[PDB]
Amino acid sequence: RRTGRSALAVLIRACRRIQQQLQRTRRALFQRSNAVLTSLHHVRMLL
Amino acid sequence: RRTGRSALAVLIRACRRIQQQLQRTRRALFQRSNAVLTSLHHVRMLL
Amino acid sequence: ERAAVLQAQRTAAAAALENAALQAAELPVDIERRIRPIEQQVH
Amino acid sequence: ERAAVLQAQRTAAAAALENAALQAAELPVDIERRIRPIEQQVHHI
Amino acid sequence: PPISPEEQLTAPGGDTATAEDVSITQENEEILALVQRRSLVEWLDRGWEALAGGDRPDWLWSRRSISVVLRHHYGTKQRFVVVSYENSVAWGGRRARPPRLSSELATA
Repeated sequence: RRTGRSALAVLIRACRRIQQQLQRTRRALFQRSNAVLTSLHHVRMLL
Repeated sequence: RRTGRSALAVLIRACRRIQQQLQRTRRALFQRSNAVLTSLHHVRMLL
Repeated sequence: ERAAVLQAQRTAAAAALENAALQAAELPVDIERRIRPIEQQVH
Repeated sequence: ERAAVLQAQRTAAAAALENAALQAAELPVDIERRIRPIEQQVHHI
Repeated sequence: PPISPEEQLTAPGGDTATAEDVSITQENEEILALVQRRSLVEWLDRGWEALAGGDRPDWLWSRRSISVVLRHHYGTKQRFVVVSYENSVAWGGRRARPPRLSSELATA
């Protein structure tokens, strides 16, 4: 029990958060990179 | 010992090589957009 | 003499949009392959 | 009179080029804020 | 489905050295693994040599590597195409003599 499983959650809670720590890097890279081309869409409205 | 620990050498190296590419995805993705930062300022440098 | 140059530089800057927009056609692209097959490894 | 037209078309898009440049320089700020907390987990676990 | 040649311009994909894209995949599909534990081109020649009846070196590079790149014209807002085959001694060919181009003045 406590000699074999008490260090599992160090590897388990690490391997259940990088699912969350890298999907928050998805949308924050797709809420912030689309605004550049949309501002580039604005230049074609002027030129 | 070669069953309990050897189920963990599977799963210590597994997390410690996911985390290492994430250092290299920071570096190989803006040195392509720094050239975009060069050209987008270069459009007004034409002007 | 200026008006031809001031147009031709403007046509260049109009072309330098889609020279750069097609160069900026990888900014929503360069991120999917560096995140998505790495999270199911964490799984 | 074409100099009055084309310089206004240049400089107004030139701010839009800078409204693109102040949006495109916001892009290398991103992952320099994203994985700097994810680079914490490296040697520990 | 038909072959649309315009999608080869408008699908955002290009060239890469891919040596950085092997180590980024070898340390990605080993996680995976640790948890766990004549060609077709020679038959294309007879595909042409029977349907045409001849060699046609015009069509010989339509079987090999073809890149079709879109660019634009700074004079009249127009578009045009930059092409390189594989066997071209021209630029972008994979049979070409050094020296080649350097994008250094365009960065300095």
